[PDB]
Formats: sequence, C-alpha cells, structure tokens
Amino acid sequence: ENERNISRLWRAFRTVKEMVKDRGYFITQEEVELPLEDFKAKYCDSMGRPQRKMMSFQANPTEESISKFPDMGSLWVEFCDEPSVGVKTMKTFVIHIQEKNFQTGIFVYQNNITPSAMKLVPSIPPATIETFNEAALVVNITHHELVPKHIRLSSDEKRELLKRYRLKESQLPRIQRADPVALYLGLKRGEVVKIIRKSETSGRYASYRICM
Amino acid sequence: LSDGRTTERGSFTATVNDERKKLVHEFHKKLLSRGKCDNCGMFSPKFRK
Amino acid sequence: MNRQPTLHKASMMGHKVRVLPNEKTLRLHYANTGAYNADFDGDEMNMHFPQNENARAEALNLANTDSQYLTPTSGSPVRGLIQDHISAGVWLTSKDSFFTREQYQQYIYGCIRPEDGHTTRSKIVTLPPTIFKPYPLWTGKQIITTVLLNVTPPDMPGINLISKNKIKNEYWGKGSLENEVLFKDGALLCGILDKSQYGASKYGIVHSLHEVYGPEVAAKVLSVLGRLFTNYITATAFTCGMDD
Amino acid sequence: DFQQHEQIRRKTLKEKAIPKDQRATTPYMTKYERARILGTRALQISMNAPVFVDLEGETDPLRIAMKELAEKKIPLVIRRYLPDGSFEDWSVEELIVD
Amino acid sequence: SSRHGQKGVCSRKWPTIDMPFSETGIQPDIIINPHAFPSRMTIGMFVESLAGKAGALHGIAQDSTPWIFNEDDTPADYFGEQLAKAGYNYHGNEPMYSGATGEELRADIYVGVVYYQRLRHMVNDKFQVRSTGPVNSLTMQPVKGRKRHGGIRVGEMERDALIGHGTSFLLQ
Amino acid sequence: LVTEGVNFQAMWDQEAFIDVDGITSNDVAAVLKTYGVEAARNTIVNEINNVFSRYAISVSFRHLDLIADMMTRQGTYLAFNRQGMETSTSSFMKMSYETTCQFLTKAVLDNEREQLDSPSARIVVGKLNNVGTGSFDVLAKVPNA
Amino acid sequence: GYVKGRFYSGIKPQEYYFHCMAGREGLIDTAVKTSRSGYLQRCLTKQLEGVHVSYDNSIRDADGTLVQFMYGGDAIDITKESHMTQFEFCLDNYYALLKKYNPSALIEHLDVESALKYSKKTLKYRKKHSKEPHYKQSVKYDPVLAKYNPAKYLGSVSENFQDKLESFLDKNSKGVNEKKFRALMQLKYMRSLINPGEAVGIIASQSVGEPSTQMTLNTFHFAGHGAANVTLGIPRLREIVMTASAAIKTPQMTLPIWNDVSDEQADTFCKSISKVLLSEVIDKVIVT
Amino acid sequence: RASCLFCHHFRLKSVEVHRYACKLRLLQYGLIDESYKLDEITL
Amino acid sequence: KAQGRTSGKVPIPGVKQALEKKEGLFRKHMMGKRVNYAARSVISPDPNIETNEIGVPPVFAVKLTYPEPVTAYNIAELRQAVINGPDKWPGATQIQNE
DNA sequence: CTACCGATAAGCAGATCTCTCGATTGCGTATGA
DNA sequence: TCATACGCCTCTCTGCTTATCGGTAG
RNA sequence: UAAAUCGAGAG
Ligand SMILES: [Mg+2]
Ligand SMILES: [Zn+2]
Repeated sequence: ENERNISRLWRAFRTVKEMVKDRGYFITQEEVELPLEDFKAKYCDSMGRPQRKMMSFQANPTEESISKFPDMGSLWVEFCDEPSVGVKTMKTFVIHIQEKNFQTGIFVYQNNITPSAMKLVPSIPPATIETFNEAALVVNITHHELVPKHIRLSSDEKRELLKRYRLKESQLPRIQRADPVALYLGLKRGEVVKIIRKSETSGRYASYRICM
Repeated sequence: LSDGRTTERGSFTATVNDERKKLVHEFHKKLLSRGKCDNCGMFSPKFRK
Repeated sequence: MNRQPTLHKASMMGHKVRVLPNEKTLRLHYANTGAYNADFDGDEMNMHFPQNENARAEALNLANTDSQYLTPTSGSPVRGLIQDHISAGVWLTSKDSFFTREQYQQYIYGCIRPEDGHTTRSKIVTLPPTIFKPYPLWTGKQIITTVLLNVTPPDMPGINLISKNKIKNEYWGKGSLENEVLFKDGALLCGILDKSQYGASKYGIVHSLHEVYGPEVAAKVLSVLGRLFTNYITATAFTCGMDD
Repeated sequence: DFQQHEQIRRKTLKEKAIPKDQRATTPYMTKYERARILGTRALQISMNAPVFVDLEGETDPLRIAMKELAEKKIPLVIRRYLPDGSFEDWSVEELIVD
Repeated sequence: SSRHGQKGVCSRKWPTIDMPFSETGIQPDIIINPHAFPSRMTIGMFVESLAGKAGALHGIAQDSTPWIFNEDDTPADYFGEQLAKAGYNYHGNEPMYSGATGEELRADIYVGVVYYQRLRHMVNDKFQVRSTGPVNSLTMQPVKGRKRHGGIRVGEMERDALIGHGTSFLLQ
Repeated sequence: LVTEGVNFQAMWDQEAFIDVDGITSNDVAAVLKTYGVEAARNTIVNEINNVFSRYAISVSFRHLDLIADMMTRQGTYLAFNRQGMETSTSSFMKMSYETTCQFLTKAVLDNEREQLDSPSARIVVGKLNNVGTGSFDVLAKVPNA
Repeated sequence: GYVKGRFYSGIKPQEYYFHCMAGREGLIDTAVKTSRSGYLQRCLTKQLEGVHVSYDNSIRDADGTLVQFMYGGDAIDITKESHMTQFEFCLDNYYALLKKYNPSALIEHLDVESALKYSKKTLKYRKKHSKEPHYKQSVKYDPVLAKYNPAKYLGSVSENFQDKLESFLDKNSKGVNEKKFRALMQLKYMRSLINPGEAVGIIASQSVGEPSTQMTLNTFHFAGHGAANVTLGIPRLREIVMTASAAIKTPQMTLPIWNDVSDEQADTFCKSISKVLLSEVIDKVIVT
Repeated sequence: RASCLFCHHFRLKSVEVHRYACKLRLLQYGLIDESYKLDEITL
Repeated sequence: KAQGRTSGKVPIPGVKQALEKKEGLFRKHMMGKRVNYAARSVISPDPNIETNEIGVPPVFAVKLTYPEPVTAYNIAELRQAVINGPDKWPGATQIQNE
C-alpha cells in the first residue's frame, strides 16, 4: 500500500520533470531516471513517508530555449501535502509566485481542488498558473505510440509558416486548450504547434495545429 | 487592422463561428439563469408558454 | 452515361458516340459493366448530351472512360473483358492452338483494322511462323504477340512483363510452365491470358500496357483484344454440356 | 466621385498579384487546365476568332484547339488562384504538357 | 425466359445464315450463353434440354415432377439411353458448323429443346427521350413523366459524382 | 489483453503486467479526452480501417486520413451530421443538408453573409464551381497598339 | 441441414426444404443490403463537397480552412500510385518509360540539386537516428516535402518511397546504371502527383461510402465457444462517423503485455481484473 | 423571458452586458486571443 | 404547429413544409433538376464498338441536337445537314439565327 | 439556515437512389325547391 | 315533399431541453 | 396537363 503510493508519487514526479524538460527548461537525466533505492534513501522518513514539501523545485530556461523564445521566464512547482486542497494553502503559493517573480506556475494536488481556485488562478498577469493531479500523471502521455511528437513552434517560425502558406491564425487546424497534450506543452493560446505524424503511406510528415 | 492581421471587413472563419456560437449560447443561458434583477432590484415575473 | 444510383465516380463517364442505324436501344461495350456496376438485366441508363464546347472538351478529357481505368478507392483497375473473352483467351493461348497462314492473317485483320486507325503503321506487319516444315504453322501466343506489336506505338520497345495466372501448373500436365506469364520485348512466350491478365485484376498485361503507353493505348488494346476474342469465338465456339 | 472606388480595387488587385519571380506552383499544365483551355479555345474558334494554325479540312473546333496546343500557339493566359485570393499568371507557352 | 428463372433480353436478331447450323440442318432459334450456368447452377435446364430432345425425337412426353429420379436413376443417364436409341449423342451434344467460317467447331455443341415463355415487360415501355418541351410553372424545369415528354433527373448523387470528376462545366 | 470497457486510469497503476505505452482503445471520445486530438485522429483512422479489414474492401489511407482530419478539424471529435455542421461559414450547404428552418433562422438572425465559396452555394446561385476546372481563370492575350 | 445431394443428381425433399430456406435468407439479406447505405454516403459527400487540393498542394475547404498540409503526407495521385513500387517492372521497361517521360524537356523548368542534397542530408540524418524512442526524436531537418514543392524540385519524395527505393537499389544489383534509374524514378514520382484541383473531398466521401453499400449481415456471425463480438459494418461506421457516439455499444481497449509474462501469472491477473457480481457466487437463496 | 419589466434591462447585471458586448465586438474582427485576454481586466 | 383536428381529410402543408424535407424545394429543384437534351433507354451489349463509344439508335440520333455555329470551315458539313433535314440522319432541326 | 451547482429522468426533436404503370378522391347538414 | 352549397369531420436509433433532487459556499 | 393516397412493380 505505502510502497504503491510512493511508486505512484515517484512516477508523477518523473512525468513532471519530463514535462518541464519538454517545455524547455534545464533538466538533466538525473532527477528523471531516479531509481527506487535512491528515492527511498532521499525522500523518506524513518518509516518512509512521502514528505512532499521538499519535492518542490524551480525551472530555469536553457540557453537554447532563451535563444528560441527571448521572453521565456521562470517556472515554479509545489506538491500539496494535505489530501485535499486548502484555500490558504493555495493563497500562499499564489502570493509566492509573484513574490519570487516567476513567469509561470505549475500546481499539483492530490485528489480534488476547491472551485474557488478555478475562479482565482487566472488573476495575476502576465504570470500563468496551471494545475495538475497526481493520479493523472502516473504515466506520461507523450510516450504513447498513437501520440505523435508535439513540439512548440516559435513566433518567427509561425510568421514564416503563415507567410509561406498565406494563412490566418484562424484558418489553421485548431487544437483545444483542454487536451492533455496542450496542457503538457503549456501552450499559450495563439501559438502554432508542430506535429510529426508517422504516416503509414508517407513515413514522416509534419503538420501544424494552433491552440485557440 | 494596421499590420494586416484583419481587414476592416472582419475575419469570419470556422473557429470564430464556433466561439460566437459558444459565447452567445452561454450568455443567453446565463440570462435565463437567475430571477432577481440586479440592476434596479425591482424584479419582474417571468412568462410561460 | 449514368446508371443510377451513381454511387461513385465511374458510374458517370463520357463515351464517344457511334450511330448504329439498326436498333432502338443503346449499345454499350462489355468493359463498362464492371465500372458501372450495371448489368444487362434490362437496365436502363441515362444519356446526357452536353451542348457547349467547354462541356464537350471537359467530358472528352477529364470524364472520358479511358482516363477512368483505375478506381480511386484503392488503385485497382475497373475495366477489362469479363465472361466469354476470358475463356476464349484461355483456349487461344494454349499450346494446341496452331493456325495456318489463312487463320493467322484473318484473325489479325479481324481486329487490327487500320482504316479506322487501330494501328499506327500504314501496313500490318506479321511474324515468321513458329514452324516452317512440313507447312507453316503459327500459334495463338503469336497472335497475341503480333496484336500487341501492331497496336503498340513504333519507335518504342515492347513490354517486359513477368506475371502469373489463376491456372495452376499441375492442371496442364507434368513439367508444364503455363502458370507463369512471360513477356520479352513485346512478345508472349509463356502462360495463358486468363482473368488475371485482362479485367479487374491488378498487375496484368493490360495494366502494364496502360502504365507504359498511357491510357489511350490501353483502351485500344482492350478494344482490339475484345474484338479478336469475339471473331475467334465464332470460328471455334465455346460450349458447356451435361458431360462436363 | 468614382476614383476612390476604383483606386482601392486596383491596389487590392495589385496586392494579390504574385510576382513572376516567385511563383512556386506546378510548372506543368494540369489536366483540368488542359481541358478548360482546349474548351475555351474551341469556343473562340467557333465564334470566328482568328486562327494562325493551318487547317487540313478539319471541322471540329476541339480538334483544331488540340492541334494548336500540340504545336503550342494558344493565345491564352492562365490565372492560377491561391486560396487567399493571390493569383499567379503563367502562360501556355511556358507551360509543359503532361 | 425458360422455366428455371433464366431471364434474358434479345440482344440481336441473328440472321439465319450467320446462325450456326448443325449436321442435320437444324439451326437453333435461341442461344443461351453457357457462362450463366456455373453461377446459377440450374442443372434442371440442362436435364430439360436433353429430355425435351428425346421427347421430340420419339414423339412422347416425359414427366418432370420433382423426386422421381434418385442417385441410382440419374435423369442424365435415363434420357441419354433414349437419345442413344434415337441415334443422337448420348451426352446430348451435337456436331455443329459455324455459319460464317463454315468449318466444324472445336467441340460438339450442346443442343436441345426447352420450354420458353415470353414476358410481359416490353422494351417500348422503358423508352424515353427529350430534347425540349413542356416546363414547370413555378420552377421553369422539365416536367416529370414519360408520356409528358419530361426530362430525366440529375439528382444529388449524380451532381456529387459530376463534382468528383473535377468537371465543373459539365455540372453547370 | 483486451477488456470489455474503456477506462485508461485503471491499468495505469498495474505497470508490471501491462506495457501502458501501447494502450489503444475501441473508443474515440475517451481517446480524444485523455490523449489529445492527434491520438483521436490516429484511432479514428485505425477504427475506420479495421472495419474494412473484416468485409475486406481495401481502401487507400489517403481517404481515411482526410476523413479523420476533417472529423478533428476543430480539435474535438466532430461528426458528419447536423449536430456537428453549424460551425461553417456558408449556411447554404447546411440548409441544403437538412433542417432548413433551423439554419435559416440562425443565418438571418446574425446577418450571416455567404461569400459563395462552397459548391452548393455556387450551384444555388448558379455560378461556375470552384473545384477542378473552375479553380482558376483564363485570360486572353491581345496584341493591341 | 447438411445435404449430401448434388445439383447434377438431385436432392431429397428435406434437403430441398433446407435449400429453399437458405435461399429465402439470401433473398431477404439482398434487400437489406440494397437499402443500407444512402444516408452515410449523402452526409459524407455533403460535408466534403468543397475540400480540394489547392495550388500549394495543400487540401483545404472552399472556405480556406486547412485540413491537411500534404495530401496523405506525399501528394501522389492514387490512380497513379500503381507502379511506383514495382521496381523490377520499372527497371525492365526503363527505355520505354524514359521515352514516355522525355527527361530532356523537363530541365529548363526544374531544379534538382538543392532538393537532392537536402533529401540526402535528411536520409543520412534519419539513418543515424533510426533506433530510439519516438518521443526523443528531436527533428532538426523536417521531411523534404515541408519546404521544397514536390512538383517543382526534383528529388523531393516521401520518406517511405525514398527508403524503399534505396533498399531496392541496395539489394538488387541490376546496360543501365543506378544513377539514371534513380533520376527516372524521381521524375516518375514528380509526374505522379495529384493535380491542384482534384475534388479530393468527393473522392474520399465516395471511397468511404460506396464500399459501404456492399456490407450487410454477412457470414461474420461467430458462436464457436465465446468471443467479444464488437460491432462492425455500417452500424459501426455510422457510430464512428455519423453520430460520434461517446457511449458506443462495445467499448474495449488493447493492453500489450511484457514478453516476460507467460500464460500463467497473466490468467490470474485477468481473473483479478475482471468484474465479479454478487449473483455470480450465490448458488441460490432459501427465503423462509 | 430574461428581462425586467420595471427597469427594462436584462435580469443579469449591467456590467456583464458590457463585458459580452466588448467581447463580441472584439472577436468579430477575429482577435480571438484578445477576446479571452480582455477578461483579465477585472481588478 | 396547427392545432385542432378530429377527423379532417388532409393537413395542408405550409411554406416551411415546402423547403424542409426531401420533397422540399432545395433537395428536389436546386441540388438536382430535370435536364434538356437527354435520353434514357435500355442498354444492349455490343463487342463491336471500341470500348469508348456508345451505340446510339437512330431514334435517339434524330431527336438530340447540338447547336453548332456556322463558320468558314463548317459551312459545307452544316449545309449538308440542313439539306438533309430533321428526318434524314445526319441532319438539322433548328436554324437559330444570330 | 439557504442560495448556487450539477446529476439523473422524462419528454422533445429528428433520422433510419432513379423510374414506369394502374387505381383512387367524405360525411353531415341545412334550409331553399 | 327533399338537392346542392357550406361546415366541418397495435413490437427503432441518435442527439437536445428542461424539471427535480442530492452536494456545497455565504 | 393538375395535385395528393393505395396497389403492381422495374433496375
Ligand atoms: Mg443491373
Ligand atoms: Zn430591473
């Protein structure tokens, strides 16, 4: 029971690190391929409690990410210890996001979150706050065979593509803002995405969707 | 308009039509939602069919 | 022409017009039945007559029957002879089929009529007989070879094709190689032309002729083969009976 | 009174016109384009348009137009339409048949 | 049609000279294509052919109620005995010569007499042609009806197919 | 192993027995909601192709790919009926399709203007179509002085 | 129902009765199969009547809304896709094929070197990057179809076609050289491109609906000992396309298993994961 | 149905009225991202 | 929407009923109309036409017409058709002036 | 304590290719003859 | 007695839409 | 010459 819960928490942590790396922040192969023995040596008590308070971390952009996106900011995460979501437990996080001046904020809860946060999360521009669930990140979705390689496409490339095909942002195929892929990519609406489909009759061919 | 992103005639495509329908339907549904008029307080009786 | 319901594209082609001053019904070749999914079950099909040169040229080039050789559903062919021409080919391309000079020349001219432009060269060219003594004797495969060589445009090499047919080797005797169809520079050297060579069968001789010489040559080859297997079937008819 | 109406349309028309140096469409003449050009040329000949190709007693305008295209003297200019409204202007002479 | 559900439209009136003639001088009046039988499996027609041939030869009538023969009294053999006694081929075949080449065909042709019944559904009732004529009042379109000299309908399926060819002037 | 109902999160816990990297389902809406648009498109193509394996009429994947990309052209599992049809610029084709009263009311209420793009609208008006031969224009070159 | 008779020697009356019964079943099914396709065909073609390939080789509705950038990722006409895989046939007929194509007249309006070099670079890149997880494939060079117009730059071909051509030229060693054959095959790929203007939407609608007319209550009715028996045929097609039902009749999923899990330690997992109702363990009840 | 007899306005608030008016006016020009970003003017 | 019927004889259809169903004006008179210059009859097979022609009986060939315009090269053939007249194929039925 | 939000259950609304022939067309009633 | 013009005279699938009853904020 | 309903139907 406890070992299963720890394994699930671990897998969620691995998915979070992989999603940050895919988004484009400096992440190594360590803290992603963290073994069970190391996890139980580090993130465990005298009996093996999750102690998720120290699981939080920051994400800074890579040099390549800065070159591609000059406006890419910092990221913050926090894992709630309590089973539910506390109103003040989210107020402290939301004030800390602006206190440390983080451009993006990622939040993870255990089971459910009070509807008031839904009304309150999009309140501090230009900072963006997103929320995820521990049991919804047990396994990554980008590793699935049907899911192609989604890669965010830069503003310069977006202008180049629109000029090449003589298009508008509205005329592209549209991808919703609630898919597990767009949430995984942290794709702000208005940004064109790039998809590498493994077509059966053409091998590799690229298609572009826009989140809107 | 200035940078050519949309001519003065407006851009009516499938996605803007979708958003128009969603927003208008939700806005009408919210109109039909409550019963007390929070503009003057003097609420009025609804109509049946 | 259109055979309702017009389920897919081929159910509405554009045919050329031939005015036969005998009958009171529309006359249609057999290659179109498979495409139209039509019958001769007393089927009645429409016949639209376009009236402006735009529509005339548009039906003659885009909607014409030759260009509709392969259905866009899966790329398989949809034209080709069907029922008695197939058995006529099986009988004519066998080894027993030997024709004298009379039969060879008559069979060739019965289908390579040059006055209508079936062949390119102004003179029908023939082939040396496969047997010289005691008396000249051609073969049915030689008939097929010279038909192809006379409809295939000149200044171009013949088809090099290797294929198969539905008839197994063991049904032709022992050590026979009739199950395999072989071509070499526009000459038939092995095997028989069953359904797997003309008709709705992929990778056939007519299919390869289409892909090599365009669709018009394939249509002419199909028409010529249909005419040949019709004239040959009157000389030696094919029949079935109770003894079978 | 009318100039403001006219000038705005010519600017828009000149805007969509793709320059000759940067037309990136198919160099070949498509089957649809062949059919349309043949039909329109045949219609012109039927309406007594002048023809510079000799006729060997032919009576079918469609065959006359096909002969013209084969010898490549059709006095027609295509106008390929891009979806946005931009148009490129190829000519039959520089087009390649099949 | 015969008495075994074998439809057929008269494709052509074959002249008697071009008609294939037999050894006895009998030119058949009806040709049925042999390729029909392998899919239809109407062996009753094949049996009836030689049974009728034997009946016409011997001036008798053979009953054809179902379930008179069996595995050991095959009708083919039973009527072949009568045909052989009459002097024709035991299998019902019959030597035949082409009416154009005049030469004997490759194999003896299966010939007999079968009961053939005409059908009520004629051809002139299916005839129709329209160039111009009466039009509707509220739509200015050709009227509906064969007797009314009305046109045929190019419906939704025909319109969509005409689009699919890429043909547009045809659609117009 | 094949189940009798769709719930992806059930076997996500049991990593030992199932390689969760290849969980493909007979459902489409669940795939769209839990795996994004593109996985839904892939499963649409797969489930419209495997219906042609049994009852074997092989069909080229280009048609199936076009069908899937039209079904998921708005990022959601649309449909080829009146419930997934109103999201179109030209209402002539919608009212020709069905529910003429329903679509005409919406079309006139918001003063929706048809630009004559769809073939059906061109047919109704009586203009040369835009697909194929009518996808371009022809200009006559005249040598004036 | 098992009849030992043959149509040559007749059938006993009971066998005749059974044969008539089967014929009646067939006669009913014929009417049903004739009736069961029109709505699907009509709705598909009504929806797709406009989408057509543009002059940029991108298919998009008459409005302008894109559906795919490349027609299937390759933009080769299906009617001409027949003999672009028959390498042996093409090699054998090389001379006739070349005389038909006339490569001499297809140079002044064509560019070869840029597309060929880019395709070679991409090919060697994927050769270096073939064996690895798909999500790790950070694309640096997108497929050549992305930038170079396949109808304007010789050598711009799909990754599948290029791979097959290279594999054939590697395995089979034939007087014609591999270079001229490759040039002719690339010219063949260029010539077999779907023309801008094809009513691709109508083509797709017909290719999906017209074969649907040929499906009915066929022989696929299995009752051997037990199976899942998912929906199929035009009911399933209507569910998939017409209604987009989120509550399909037989929803199920595929679960791949690790290669170290045998029939045992997997059957018990199946039994444990299966649903068990209270009624399935109660033999009976004795209500007093 | 969703109206007030006395004040003769919608039974919803008069600030949601202008919110939706501005949203529709801005989205009519195809500025979708701006339409959703307008809701951030809340204070 | 009409209310009130006990026995009646027929509910009269309204304007909306004239444009709604398959029998409505749309699907019956705009997506497809009856056509001029078109025939319909039974098809009989003929292995003597080159798989791209059709066998038009003379009863069809005396009704369907094409409006060929007269010109400097079609004058002889069209004059012959006019002289033949509407009964003798090939022939002319109407001479449409300018 | 009581207003707001969803979660069923019942009702509402709408779906399940061409053509040719033939046949047919309401009772109830109420006053001017 | 009695004729034609007025007056009516019981064996299928998908949604969408609204009513009513559980839970939570203040 | 209409228009609707029912029967026989043909592919
Ligand atoms: Mg038929
Ligand atoms: Zn008020």
